[PDB]
Order: sequence, then C-alpha cells, then structure tokens
Amino acid sequence: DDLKLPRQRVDLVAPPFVHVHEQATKQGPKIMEFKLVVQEKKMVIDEKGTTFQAMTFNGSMPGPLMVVHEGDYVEVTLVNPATNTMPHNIDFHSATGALGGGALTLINPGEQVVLRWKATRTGVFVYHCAPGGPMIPWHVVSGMNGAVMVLPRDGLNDGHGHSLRYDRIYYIGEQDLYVPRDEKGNFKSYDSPGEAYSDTEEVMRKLTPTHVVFNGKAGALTGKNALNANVGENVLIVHSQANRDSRPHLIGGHGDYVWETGKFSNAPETGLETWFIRGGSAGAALYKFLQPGIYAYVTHNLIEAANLGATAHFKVEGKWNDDLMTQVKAPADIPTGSTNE
Amino acid sequence: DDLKLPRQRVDLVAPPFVHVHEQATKQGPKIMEFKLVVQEKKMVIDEKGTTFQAMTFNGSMPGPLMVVHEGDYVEVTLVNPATNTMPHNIDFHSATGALGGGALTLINPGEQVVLRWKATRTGVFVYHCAPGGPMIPWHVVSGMNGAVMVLPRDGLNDGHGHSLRYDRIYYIGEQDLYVPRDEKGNFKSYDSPGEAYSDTEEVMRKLTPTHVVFNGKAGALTGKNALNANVGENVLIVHSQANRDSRPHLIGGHGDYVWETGKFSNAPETGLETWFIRGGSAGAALYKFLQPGIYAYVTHNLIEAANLGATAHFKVEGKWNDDLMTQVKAPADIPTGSTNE
Amino acid sequence: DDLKLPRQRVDLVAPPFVHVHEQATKQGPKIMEFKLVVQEKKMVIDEKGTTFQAMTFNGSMPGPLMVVHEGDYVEVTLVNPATNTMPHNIDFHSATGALGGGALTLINPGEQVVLRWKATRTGVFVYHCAPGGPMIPWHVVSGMNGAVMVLPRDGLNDGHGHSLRYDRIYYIGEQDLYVPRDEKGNFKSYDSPGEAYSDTEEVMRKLTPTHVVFNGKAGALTGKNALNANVGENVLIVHSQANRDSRPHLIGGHGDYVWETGKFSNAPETGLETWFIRGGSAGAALYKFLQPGIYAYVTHNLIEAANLGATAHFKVEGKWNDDLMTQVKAPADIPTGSTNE
Ligand SMILES: OC[C@H]1O[C@@](CO)(O[C@H]2O[C@H](CO)[C@@H](O)[C@H](O)[C@H]2O)[C@@H](O)[C@@H]1O
Ligand SMILES: OC[C@H]1O[C@@](CO)(O[C@H]2O[C@H](CO)[C@@H](O)[C@H](O)[C@H]2O)[C@@H](O)[C@@H]1O
Ligand SMILES: OC[C@H]1O[C@@](CO)(O[C@H]2O[C@H](CO)[C@@H](O)[C@H](O)[C@H]2O)[C@@H](O)[C@@H]1O
Ligand SMILES: OC[C@H]1O[C@@](CO)(O[C@H]2O[C@H](CO)[C@@H](O)[C@H](O)[C@H]2O)[C@@H](O)[C@@H]1O
Ligand SMILES: OC[C@H]1O[C@@](CO)(O[C@H]2O[C@H](CO)[C@@H](O)[C@H](O)[C@H]2O)[C@@H](O)[C@@H]1O
Ligand SMILES: OC[C@H]1O[C@@](CO)(O[C@H]2O[C@H](CO)[C@@H](O)[C@H](O)[C@H]2O)[C@@H](O)[C@@H]1O
Ligand SMILES: O=N[O-]
Ligand SMILES: O=N[O-]
Ligand SMILES: O=N[O-]
Ligand SMILES: O=N[O-]
Ligand SMILES: O=N[O-]
Ligand SMILES: O=N[O-]
Ligand SMILES: O=N[O-]
Ligand SMILES: O=N[O-]
Ligand SMILES: O=N[O-]
Ligand SMILES: [Cu+2]
Ligand SMILES: [Cu+2]
Ligand SMILES: [Cu+2]
Ligand SMILES: [Cu+2]
Ligand SMILES: [Cu+2]
Ligand SMILES: [Cu+2]
Repeated sequence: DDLKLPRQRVDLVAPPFVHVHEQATKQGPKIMEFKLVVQEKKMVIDEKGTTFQAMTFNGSMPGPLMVVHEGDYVEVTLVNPATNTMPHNIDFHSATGALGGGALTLINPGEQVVLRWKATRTGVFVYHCAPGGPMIPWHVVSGMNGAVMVLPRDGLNDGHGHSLRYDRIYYIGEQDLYVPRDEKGNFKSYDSPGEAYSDTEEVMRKLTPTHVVFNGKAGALTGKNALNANVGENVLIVHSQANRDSRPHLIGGHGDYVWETGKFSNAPETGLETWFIRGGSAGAALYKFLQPGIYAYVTHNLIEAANLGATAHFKVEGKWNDDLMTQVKAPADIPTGSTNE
Repeated sequence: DDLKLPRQRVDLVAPPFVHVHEQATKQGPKIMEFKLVVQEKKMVIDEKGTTFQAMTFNGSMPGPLMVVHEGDYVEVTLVNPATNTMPHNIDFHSATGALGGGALTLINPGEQVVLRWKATRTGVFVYHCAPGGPMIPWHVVSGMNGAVMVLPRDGLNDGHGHSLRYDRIYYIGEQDLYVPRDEKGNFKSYDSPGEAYSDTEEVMRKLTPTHVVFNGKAGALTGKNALNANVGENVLIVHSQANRDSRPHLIGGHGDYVWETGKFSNAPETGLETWFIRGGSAGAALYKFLQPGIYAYVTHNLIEAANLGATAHFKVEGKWNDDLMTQVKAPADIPTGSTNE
Repeated sequence: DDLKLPRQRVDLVAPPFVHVHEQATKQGPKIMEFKLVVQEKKMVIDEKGTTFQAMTFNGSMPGPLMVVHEGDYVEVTLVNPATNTMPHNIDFHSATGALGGGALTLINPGEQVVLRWKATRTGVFVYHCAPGGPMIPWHVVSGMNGAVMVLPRDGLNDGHGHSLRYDRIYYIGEQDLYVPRDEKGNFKSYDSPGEAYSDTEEVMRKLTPTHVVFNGKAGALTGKNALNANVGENVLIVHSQANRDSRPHLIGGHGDYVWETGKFSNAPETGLETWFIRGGSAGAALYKFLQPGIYAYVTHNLIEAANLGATAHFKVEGKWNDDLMTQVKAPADIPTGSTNE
C-alpha cells in the first residue's frame, strides 16, 4: 500500500447526465474508484430503426462522464465479460504514459484489469478503447469512447480571477458511424461485430459517416428526452468527439464561456455563436439561458444535424423577455402598396 | 409603442460591398430598420455556365451584410413574395431566443413578418433560413445565408487597449453547393427548386460539395470584379460559412489581426498565415497592405480554391518595397559549374 | 549591393531532422542563404509498396525545414534541373508580396532563380509550389511543400514573460495523397507525372485522400525510424499541412505549450490533448516527456492514423514514474463473486 490517501467509490450514471460531484472542494486529493464494463451489443442508431454492431463502455454511447479534481488519483477497474468476443483496453487522454493506459489495460473476454492514473492536467478529455493497429479506429467508431472532466480544486473560473459555477451539467457525446449498405442502398445487418468488420472498414476508408448522432442514436435527446433547463440557469455542456471534428451551436443561444480545446488552464472565449471540437478531444461551453422555449443543439454542418442525426433539444421553462426579441408584426399579407424588388 | 428610441432605415447593398456605417459612434442606441426580400431563382455558379436552383435573401449569395452597434435594436421586415414556391424564415446567430428568430418568422409566399432583436453580443454572425427538419440544410446550401456585424460603440480594438480602424471593408460569403450529376458526370438542370430537391439531397448526404464559391459563383471576385485596395490601407475582410468549415488565406499577405471565431469581446490573434472559419460562423481579419499587385484570397484547401471555385483577387495599387521582397536574379540557365544533387 | 549585411550559407537536412541553428541570438540580422532543388520522381508511399509520381523540394516529402530569426533576410536559390518535365516556383507564407514569391520564381526545367524575402513575421509557416490555376493543388498534393520557422531573436516564450527552450526539434510534414484506382480497386501506376494528372485530378475533386502520411510514406517514422527522446527533454514538434486540416495528438502525452495557428506573437495554449493544424498552415507544440516508452503521434482521425498512414512513433528512454501511472492489478480472471451488469 505505497499510496496512503482516502478512497471514494463513484457510481457512474448514463449520459447525458453526470454523477454527483462537487465543483469547488477543500478536501485533499483522494483515490477516486471507477468501474467500466465493456458491453458488445446490437443497438438501434436511427429513427427508421437501423441497427448496428456496437461496442460500448457501460452499455452506452458515449461511455459515462467521469468527474474528478486536479491532484486526485483515478483508479479504474476495466472489465471485459466472457460474453464479449474481442479484447479491449482503455486510453485516457487525461493520463501520462503507456499510450494513456492502453499499453497496461489489454484484456481478453473473461478478464479485468486495474489502472491508476494521477489527474495532473485540468479540463475535459476523451477516453477510448485502442487495442492496436486497425482495431483502434474500429473500436472507437463502434462506440468505445467517453470523457473525463478534471476540475480545478477551486472550480471553474473565467481566466480573469472570477469564479464560474454551473447550475446544471450535460455530457453530449457525438459519434460518427459507418454503416455498410447493400447494392440497393439499404443498410446491412450482421449477427456479430466480427461479421460486420470487413464491410464496415470499407465505409470507414472513405471518411464519410452514414450517421452522426448524440447519445448513441438519431433523436436520442429530442422529444421526451429533451434536456431540461430554466431561464437564469448557467448550464455547462461538455461535448466530445473521439474521431472526427464537430462544430457545436446552441440555436437561439450562445456560448457565454467556451473552452473549445477543453482545457481549464486556458481562459475561455466569450460570446461564441459556434465553436469547434477537434476530433480526438472534448470541449465545454457555459451558457446562462435568457429566454424560455425550445433550443436545438447541433453540429453546424446542418446536413449532419438534420439528415444524419446530430440534433439535441433543450426545453427551457420561464418567462419570455420581449426586450431581447419580439415579433413586432405577425405574418400578414404583403401590403398592396408595397414594392419588393 | 413601448420602445421609445430613434429609428434609422438602412439601405442594404450587394456583397462584397457593405452599406454606409460609422465604426465608432457617440449616438445612443437606435432601432435599425432592415428589409430582406426572399428571391428563388436559377443562378449561374461556375465558369462553364452551370446553373442551379438558388434561394436567396435580396437576390444575392451571400445575403447582404447588416452592420449595427452593440445595444441597438434590429427590426427586420422579411418578405416572401407570392412568385416564390416555398415558405421561408430567418435565424440570426446574433439574436437571443426563438431559434434565433426562426420560430417567429415562418412566412408563406404572399406574406411578410417583422422581427426585432436586441444586438447584445459583439462580432460578426451568420444569419440563415431554417424552415424546419431537412428543409434547414437545403435552404442554407441553396444560398439562404448572410451575415451581420455588431460593432462595439467605440469601434474595434486590439484587445490590449489600442483602437483599430479599417479604411475599407469587404464581405466574402463562402457557399458550398451540391449540384446533381447524370450517369455521364454532367451537371443536371431543373425547372424549379422542388424538382431539384430529391437529387440534391442525395448529393448533400455524401458531404462533398461540387462547388465552393465566393459571392455566389466561381470567378465572381476575379478579373474585372477583383477587390480594390491601396498600399497602406487597413482592410477588414469578413468571411462567413453557414454550413461547412473554411480556411481563409491571403496569398502574399497575412492576417494582422484575426478574430477567427468572429467575436470582438475576444482579443484577435496576430500575424496569421491561414485562419479557420467553423461551419455556422463568421470571422474577420484586418490586414494593412504593404505591397502592390495581385493577391489571391482563398480557402487553403487548394483543390477547393483552384478546382471548385473558391478564389477571389485583390488588386492593390502602390509602390513595390524591395526591402520586404526582391527578385535578386531573374530566371536564368543553371550555371555549367553547378552541382545540384 | 544595396543590402550590406553579413551572409551565412545554410546546409538543409532531410526531415524530420532540422539544420543546426541557435534559439536565442545576439547576432544582428543576416542574409541567410538557402538552396532548394526540385526533384520529380516516383516514390513509395505505403507499406504495400504503392508508388506514385511525386514532385519534391530537395528530394523529400515534406521539403526541409528552414530556420531563421526575426529581421533576417532569406535568400533562396530555387533550381529546376533539366531532367524535370514541368515548370515550378515557390510561395512562402512567411513572406510579403508577389503571391509569397510565386510571382517572381516561375522557372522552366534548366533554369534557376534567386528570391530574397525579409522575415518580418515570427512563427512556423508553410512554403509550397504554386505554378498557376489547377497546377497549384496538383503540385502541392504531389509533395511540393515544406515549412520555415522564424524564431524571435530571444527564442520562444510562454506569452507571460518566461523563456521556453527546446532540447530537441522535429519537423512532421503531413501529406494528403490522391492515388488513382482501377475498376478492381487496385492503385494505378504511371511512367510520368503528366501521365498521372488526369486520373489524379478526378480523385482530388472528391476531396477524400487515399493516403495521409508523415515524412512521405506510411510507416516512415515508425520502427527503426521512430523519433528519439529522453525523460525530461522539452521537444518541439513542428507540424505542417499545406492543403488539408490535421488534428495532432501525442498518445500518452500532451501539448504543454501549443501554438496551433503557429505564430509566436500569440501566447501558446497549455495542456492540450489534441490540437488543430488548419490546411495551409504550420503549428508547433512543446512537450516535456515525463514517462519512458513508446508514444504514437497521430492525426486523431484514427481512420487516417491507423488505416491511411498517419502514425509516427517516439521511443523515449528513462525511468517509469509509478506516481503518474501504475498497473495496480495485471489482467486476471473476473472474480466468481463479481456482478458486472
Ligand atoms: O504549464 C507547463 C507545465 O506542465 C507541467 C507543469 O509544470 O506539468 C504538468 O504535468 C506535470 C505532471 O507532473 C505537473 O507539474 C503539472 O502540475 C501539470 O500541469 C510541466 O511538465 C510544464 O511547465
Ligand atoms: O442512400 C442511398 C439510397 O438507399 C435507400 C434505399 O434504397 O435508402 C437508404 O438510405 C437512406 C439514406 O441513408 C435511409 O434514409 C434509409 O434507412 C436507407 O434504406 C434510398 O432510399 C436512397 O436513395
Ligand atoms: O460575459 C458573460 C456574460 O454574457 C452576459 C453578460 O453579463 O450577457 C450577454 O448577454 C446579456 C443579454 O442581456 C448581456 O448582459 C451582455 O451585455 C451580453 O454580453 C451574461 O448572460 C454573462 O456574464
Ligand atoms: O466529374 C465527372 C466527369 O463528368 C464530366 C462530363 O462527363 O465533366 C463534368 O464534371 C466536371 C468536373 O466537375 C466539370 O468540369 C463539367 O462542367 C462537367 O460536365 C467529365 O468531364 C468528368 O470526368
Ligand atoms: O502587430 C500588427 C502589425 O503588423 C505590422 C507591425 O507594426 O507589421 C508586421 O509587418 C511589418 C512588415 O514591415 C512590421 O512592422 C512588423 O515588425 C511585423 O510584425 C503592421 O503592418 C501592424 O501593426
Ligand atoms: O479499396 C478498394 C478495394 O481494392 C482492393 C483491391 O481490389 O485493395 C486496394 O485498396 C486497398 C485499400 O486502399 C489497399 O489496402 C491495397 O494496396 C489496394 O490494392 C480491395 O482489397 C479493396 O476492397
Ligand atoms: O474539509 N471540509 O470540507
Ligand atoms: O446509448 N447511449 O446513450
Ligand atoms: O481487439 N480488437 O478486435
Ligand atoms: O452626438 N453626436 O455625434
Ligand atoms: O449572387 N451573389 O453575389
Ligand atoms: O420551407 N421549405 O421548403
Ligand atoms: O555577438 N555575440 O554572440
Ligand atoms: O520523402 N520524405 O521524407
Ligand atoms: O507547372 N505546372 O505543371
Ligand atoms: Cu474495444
Ligand atoms: Cu486518443
Ligand atoms: Cu428559405
Ligand atoms: Cu444556424
Ligand atoms: Cu511544382
Ligand atoms: Cu499557400
């Protein structure tokens, strides 16, 4: 027992929600204990019911958000149940050494491993499976990616000496999928990940996804699963993309404070319309809602947003502010005396 | 009449030019009145005369640049003449609430609407049509996008307490187009936007444009339509892309001051070679010309620049500075005594 | 002889290595003399032995890194030997005027030219061939690109008044290639660049590379050609991409200090996981190695990294730090008493 710190077990929750944590803490460093269980399974990824052979951490795309503080140690038990068919591992972009931990975590079905990494770098970071060679992109675009947030012990700040505090946090994992089609253009189904591989790799090589989804499927965060907020709340939106660039935008809002490269040692940018998540990274945006109603959260390649699945909704309760925006005149016939050339 | 401010009607001009405005102002907030008239029409988009079924604000791709100051109110009359075939609306990324105004501006052919939004956020911002669902990307990549600039009341600054003033301003709207081809590879023509839709959507889904153009067509800002400047002038170049990333570069120049995310509350970066406009945003670059001659302004995917249409020219008058650059020896035969291995 | 400064001849070296230079200097400005010889040749670009008709500066993809200091003059002799088939030129993004020098350097086979440019802007910058029209992207994606670094005379700094010094420097040139395929999907071979052009241009137009390589071929910087370092060394990694965006990531490390837009007048960002090189630019990252072993340096589109060629290796000598990372428990059977749902 060389490392003599208190230990705290964390129970992960499914995205887009985040496990209970403190923003600012006066506790000293701890060993924060997390468990991730690999689950290979067929999953529905669009509104027409298209399936595909997914590979996940903890049964979700993305994998769950892990939250710790600068100077904590993160002790992760990775489990690969014997019902799975492939070896798996984990690479933390937050970690230092051994390919992020991938070189110390390769486990066959039936095995588990325990990795500890010190959280020396603040920000939001990707974690993903990376077995080796061509298996790396395949496992990641099959769903094996998530994120970790390493908060400063004093919480977030605006880079100019003022504390920032969120009222709510959501984790939006964006996934690019490469689903094979038959000669007629219909999506193909397979009985195992291994059976899907060869055809999937051919799609992957052309670098054009068939689907781009939030929380694992088209429409996952719309309708009854819209994200809730209230006028006045400061909401932190963490966005990850393990393989491909994204350009987040909150339709009808802004990013008040945006860390687009995702690292809290850098001052955020202010008042952004659209920001940029480079493939292989996580970023974060804070916004204080000023108006009630529906907001669409998109990647602002609108073809991807509307036609390949990458739209979420916020439903925001409160009172409308006519000073910020108003309909002066409702739709009406163009007046006869008008000249509109 | 709740809002008791002076009203000023603005007459928009066609890009790449910009309507008359003040950089710094000591006037108080005003209600700035703008009129935008939707025009569906066939347009020529390349040097071989390829046509396509465009949808525009005010008859241009991009739509005109609107310029106001922080704290002004922007009252926009959107008109959809009965000669048009589709409903249209407008979403201002500069605005707060109702999907940027899209949820308050949906108008059928024969109708108009009046929206007012308060200009609370400084920078350059996209505006675009967004009717709903798959119509959103289709209307935007058919040409229904422009930009608005919200200046600080004191004008631009370098983020370090020094005023910046431009001598000239140009607005470069970049448009990604998705023109269907027949089995031989020739571009297809249609008699209406509705007829073009199904084939266009198939091209859109593969996320590879057929054309990437400035000011609505290949070659629009070359030859007799090159952009004018003079040695010593500080020129502000506003660049928008409503759907797809761009990487602007001034060949033979630099960006002296660049707001690549486009928001004046953030200090600009200095001395850039190439900058990055994320899809769904506008950015701005200031450059003081130091040499006369032709400059090419490109997106620095050179395939897009040279082969898909995305090159503009500046023609700059003045005297050559041999200290910054000189041809020491003109092209000449390689000397016989040379060894060139 | 108007310009009366000392002259220093520099001998370029092949990437990823860099010619001898000083970081900080107290010498005054000099005329720094460089020679670049165009070489058209067939080159191997992947591990299956695929060839293609390359065009290079000095026989390498990328062309060599040139290093000077702010206020130096750079006098470049460009040579186009009579064994070559095409005209060539050079455009320095570091330079001011005449399309970066391209308008003053067009040379036929059998000719040479001498251009001088003043190094007024600090940072890392692309240089590339740009003959005119469609020849510009073709020459660049055929291999005719490199970089120049213009250091501040006091060396690098952290933008907050502290000097930064590297122990080692590597130049990673990333190249997107567009190799034609036959009806069966096999890569086509040609006897000259001219013969390859028409088919190559068709691939280029679809904006999807067949290969994305570091130092001119898949696997170039892996195995016996891995990049060396030691625990404790501060290594500067210069990364260029003349045509297409890249997202560099050091697997198992970070960017301690990153200039992603590549210009030293801007403070670096700290503690990045992944950074972004916009097409048509160079950037630079400093990292101090903390752990020994193998590191993969990738573009973090992992399909490009693993399947299209864009992976380099570092081999780092030193002692493992179990405080930063440790394998708490090696792979072992999942305990019988476990519940893993
Ligand atoms: O800010 C640059 C800095 O990163 C350093 C901090 O000094 O270290 C980072 O990783 C180290 C891992 O132990 C920690 O010192 C530090 O707390 C963390 O941000 C250096 O390697 C370098 O100056
Ligand atoms: O996309 C090509 C082509 O395939 C068809 C079926 O023949 O539809 C498929 O592709 C669509 C777009 O991805 C999906 O909407 C659908 O689930 C799928 O069957 C054609 O409709 C289409 O043109
Ligand atoms: O700088 C962050 C800031 O944005 C705020 C300003 O306090 O508001 C922005 O939008 C508001 C709309 O009324 C205005 O207060 C402000 O002038 C504008 O930049 C907050 O919501 C937040 O601190
Ligand atoms: O691009 C495919 C193929 O189509 C042809 C006509 O058969 O040319 C078309 O496509 C060209 C590239 O976009 C355009 O230059 C032209 O206007 C269009 O007819 C072939 O020439 C080409 O290989
Ligand atoms: O920082 C903005 C600045 O760039 C300027 C410097 O004053 O010039 C750059 O290019 C000039 C070329 O002579 C040099 O003055 C300078 O050393 C270099 O960074 C201006 O044109 C402008 O303020
Ligand atoms: O990529 C299409 C198709 O072509 C084949 C040969 O028929 O392989 C070629 O393409 C591969 C992927 O780029 C390369 O690995 C190889 O060098 C090349 O011959 C098929 O194997 C493949 O499905
Ligand atoms: O140690 N107190 O939270
Ligand atoms: O399946 N993912 O939320
Ligand atoms: O572990 N790879 O299939
Ligand atoms: O109020 N004067 O410009
Ligand atoms: O048609 N647009 O300039
Ligand atoms: O309004 N949409 O076609
Ligand atoms: O002038 N001395 O290095
Ligand atoms: O061939 N290039 O290193
Ligand atoms: O110089 N162009 O082939
Ligand atoms: Cu895996
Ligand atoms: Cu990774
Ligand atoms: Cu419209
Ligand atoms: Cu938008
Ligand atoms: Cu050339
Ligand atoms: Cu260039």
